[PDB]
Amino acid sequence: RITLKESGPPLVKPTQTLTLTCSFSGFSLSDFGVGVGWIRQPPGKALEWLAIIYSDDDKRYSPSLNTRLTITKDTSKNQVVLVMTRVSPVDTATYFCAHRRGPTTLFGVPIARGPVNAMDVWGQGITVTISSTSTKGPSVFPLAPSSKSTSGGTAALGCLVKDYFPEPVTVSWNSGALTSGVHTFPAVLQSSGLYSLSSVVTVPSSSLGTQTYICNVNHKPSNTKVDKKVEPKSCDK
Amino acid sequence: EQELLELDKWASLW
Amino acid sequence: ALQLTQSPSSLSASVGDRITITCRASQGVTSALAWYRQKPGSPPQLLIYDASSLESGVPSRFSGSGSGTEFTLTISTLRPEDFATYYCQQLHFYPHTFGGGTRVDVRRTVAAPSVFIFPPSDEQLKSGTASVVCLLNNFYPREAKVQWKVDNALQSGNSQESVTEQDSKDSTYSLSSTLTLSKADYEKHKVYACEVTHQGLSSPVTKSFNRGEC
Repeated sequence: RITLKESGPPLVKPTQTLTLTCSFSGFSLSDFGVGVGWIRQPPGKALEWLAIIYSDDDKRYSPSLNTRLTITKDTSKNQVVLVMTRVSPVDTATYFCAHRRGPTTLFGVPIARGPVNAMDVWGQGITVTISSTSTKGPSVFPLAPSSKSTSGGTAALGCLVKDYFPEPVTVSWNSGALTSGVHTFPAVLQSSGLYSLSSVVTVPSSSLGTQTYICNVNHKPSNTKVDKKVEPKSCDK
Repeated sequence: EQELLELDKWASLW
Repeated sequence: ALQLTQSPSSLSASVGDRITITCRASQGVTSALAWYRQKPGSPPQLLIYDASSLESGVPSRFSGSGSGTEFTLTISTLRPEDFATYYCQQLHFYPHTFGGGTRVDVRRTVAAPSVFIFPPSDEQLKSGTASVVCLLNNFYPREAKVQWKVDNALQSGNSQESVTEQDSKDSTYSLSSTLTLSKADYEKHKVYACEVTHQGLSSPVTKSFNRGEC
């Protein structure tokens, strides 16, 4: 019966202030000892505790971020706000708000610590990216099949989708006709601030001479679509 | 026991 | 702050298996330890609270134990939906802290990766940059080490790796390593190689090309 949902901007520029709101239903910040906390999860990393605020307005912050974090609440609106100042790309992550139960009470009397040791209900989470990069479509380059990308009667080939922002980008092969053996890697953020990913597929080397291979790349944020044909270099003909 | 960590809000509750 | 060491970091198992994950605290946190399960794209889900209490609605296959500094989460019979990442969290001291996580993937027989290398395209070289890609295809387990060498000079700080999610059909992983150089530096060298280390490989394997030999 408890539901929590985070809302906020998906993109913020470095040095600006980030304001996240948690709206919930199913409980009241008026409940004795109840708490609402925030946890972030940076791309491919572990969970990181940020702060927590309780029904009595008591509150705590991760010590390494206490100068940049501020947490507040409005018990009549069923909301909790987390403010993070002077953000930087290190702050890019998925932010989750969560409910912490108060102790067991008998007719209002606190009788057991037990229930409070965990964050029992989490929100869906909100992804926030901190970057000053401008919107930009990718450039697609071929990863041509060769003797160095062949294994037995099989050959590997692909596309390199480089320098785009922001996420995401979708890739298909031969208009969706080719799916088996395809591997589209999760994008990586380069030191330039632009994303990049590659998509590869293994196919019979005996087909490299007749079958056409085209990767279809689509980057909606910039309205950029590219069809890139990938073929053996002149060396292998 | 090291550091001087602050106790959770309910650490002293039975 | 209070450090939590979760081990192992990665674990292979099969449906029906019995697994145990441990979490060690740098100092006593009494029973204030919680366990969560996190599936790809989803938020953490509570399993055990207060070290051993089973959260309401959680399957009985999950159990927890410990008190003080050593804790363990146990799944008596592994179910398909249990292949995910698990975390412990201590709520005895501020700041609350989580463990580093323990991923649990589907076990299969060892499979060395097929290593392929791709020199940059002339198309890219014209734009002023050169990306060299090394591909490790369909391997298992997930742990792999890749090193770049340009004319025997180890490359550090100028490459990035990306790994796929375990394949739903053959339970393998694929990894790509991309080395980026400017056109200028790329043309100043001949031999480009990526050395790969993996459990399935008797010894480090090298894949390379010589742009100076045509």
